[PDB]
Amino acid sequence: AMRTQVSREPFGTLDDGTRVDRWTLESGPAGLRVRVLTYGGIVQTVEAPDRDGMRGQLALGFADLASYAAHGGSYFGALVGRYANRIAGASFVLDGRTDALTPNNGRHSLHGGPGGFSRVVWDAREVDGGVQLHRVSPDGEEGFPGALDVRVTYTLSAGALRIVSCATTDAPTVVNLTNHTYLNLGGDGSGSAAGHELRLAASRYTPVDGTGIPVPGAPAEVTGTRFDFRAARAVAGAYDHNFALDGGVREAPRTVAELYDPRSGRALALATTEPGLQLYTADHLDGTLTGTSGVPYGPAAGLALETQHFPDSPNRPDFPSTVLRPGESYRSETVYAFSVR
Repeated sequence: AMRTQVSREPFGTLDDGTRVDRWTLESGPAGLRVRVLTYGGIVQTVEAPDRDGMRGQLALGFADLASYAAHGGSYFGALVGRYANRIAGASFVLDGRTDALTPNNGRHSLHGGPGGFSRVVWDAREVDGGVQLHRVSPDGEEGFPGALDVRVTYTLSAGALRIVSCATTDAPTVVNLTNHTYLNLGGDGSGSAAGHELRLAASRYTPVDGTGIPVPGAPAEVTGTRFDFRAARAVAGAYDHNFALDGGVREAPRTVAELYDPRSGRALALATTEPGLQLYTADHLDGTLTGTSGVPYGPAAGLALETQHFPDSPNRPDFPSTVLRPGESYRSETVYAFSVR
């Protein structure tokens, strides 16, 4: 392995004039190049070699800041918070108190609200092997109680990108942070990713109603259903579903997903501490947005594998708790390890 090179350059200004920087993490031709924006903690690009050793850009994204500012609805590459995915009715109860959120997804709250973590600028500083983003989300931001002191550290070692998210709070709150990177292992401009083979270490999933809220009941078995990825197989269909990862919440990350493109030979092993994984096949994409490789993105142009706690957890005490209290430390860790076959 070669030493990770870290550099920072201006990436432009938001409409309100806020400056945004782009951090580049580079581990050489046999490794990766990853670029991260201080805006929304966005992973703008991920480049990795194919089986012939040729570097290619894999993440769905845009070449320019203006596109991210204007089209945040896809959450391309985004650090998502304070609460990733949906809270039913844009409301929940915590310690006897009802919290009202902005209904930005029909009746529901999605991905932390209109001004969620993916649409604010983070402070950044260099650390060994990468960049650490830091921002305090004040008490009441998007309706969530408590000032949440958040640090998200992106580091690169050879072919593996590691993202560690840490937080503390000054009052009880809920927290569920993830990264919403979509990948096409054949390249973001290569067309559909539905031919990718996916294996998930998940024997159960979270069935939902038409608006993405989990129906009453324990996670359902995947056996006999279209959600069975226990053996590697083409993604093939449309998904926007949470899987209950075997083993639940873990103190150290373990491989929970393996994604593979037979054409290029690029492989991803995704490891996480999280109990859940949202698989989303980008079906909202309609060929109108031109991505970084200069090709308009159609449905399934990339796949998002978002490690997370389960949808609607603040309204579901049967799900692994997303509550954080003063004196406690929130920690989540996900590793994207690239290789070839």
